[PDB]
Amino acid sequence: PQITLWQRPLVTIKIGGQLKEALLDTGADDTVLEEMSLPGRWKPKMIGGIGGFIKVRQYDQILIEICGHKAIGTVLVGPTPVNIIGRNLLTQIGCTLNF
Amino acid sequence: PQITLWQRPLVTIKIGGQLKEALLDTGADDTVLEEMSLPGRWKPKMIGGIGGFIKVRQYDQILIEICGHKAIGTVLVGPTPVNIIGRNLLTQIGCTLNF
Ligand SMILES: CC(C)CN(C[C@@H](O)[C@H](Cc1ccccc1)NC(=O)O[C@H]1CO[C@H]2OCC[C@H]21)S(=O)(=O)c1ccc(C(N)=O)cc1
Repeated sequence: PQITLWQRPLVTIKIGGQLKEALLDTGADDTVLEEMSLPGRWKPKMIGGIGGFIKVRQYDQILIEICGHKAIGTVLVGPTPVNIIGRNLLTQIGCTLNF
Repeated sequence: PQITLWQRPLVTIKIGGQLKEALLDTGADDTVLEEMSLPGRWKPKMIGGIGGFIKVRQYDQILIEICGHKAIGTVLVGPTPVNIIGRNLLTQIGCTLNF
């Protein structure tokens, strides 16, 4: 799809067998999801954004279907206010910015 | 232009007579720039992101040229780690997401 930006670019994702909504976020390097149950082992990490930092669990090689496009990569899990799909996954689904 | 997302989508902006680089950020509702000198009146606001909230100064009707495309809108100024161009301005320069 082409998506205009008059509203938040929210899409449905399927991850770890669960359905969620997440924001297509070109300002995020990596994908960050609110606390949820995920299969893997994981590694502790810190990520920083606008108002400081949060602690996340880093899960590698996780499958996500983003509007019915499959991608596999790193997902960070933690106390983000919003599920964010970052460039690490956007590149796999062929997402570009056009102006 | 069309912009792929293998690297951060940084563009040059001209604002307040100054040249800066900023991230085209579909995950941001509003535009947030690091501390800089801007002409005019402004109103205190707080905005929240990944790790909490920062206090910003809200400037309305500010002119920005983003890759040589002119837009006028709200610009928030404050301790963001990176200059961010948000959807409030992305819509004016005709920016879309495509996959
Ligand atoms: C500040 C940018 C450069 C990085 N962020 C991505 C942004 O798009 C971030 C995504 C987001 C976070 C919290 C709530 C809602 C949206 N946008 C965001 O901070 O936007 C600000 C300004 O505009 C406002 O609307 C949304 C909340 C407000 S981030 O903090 O969420 C982030 C940081 C690090 C990483 C990482 N290590 O991969 C991933 C994402």
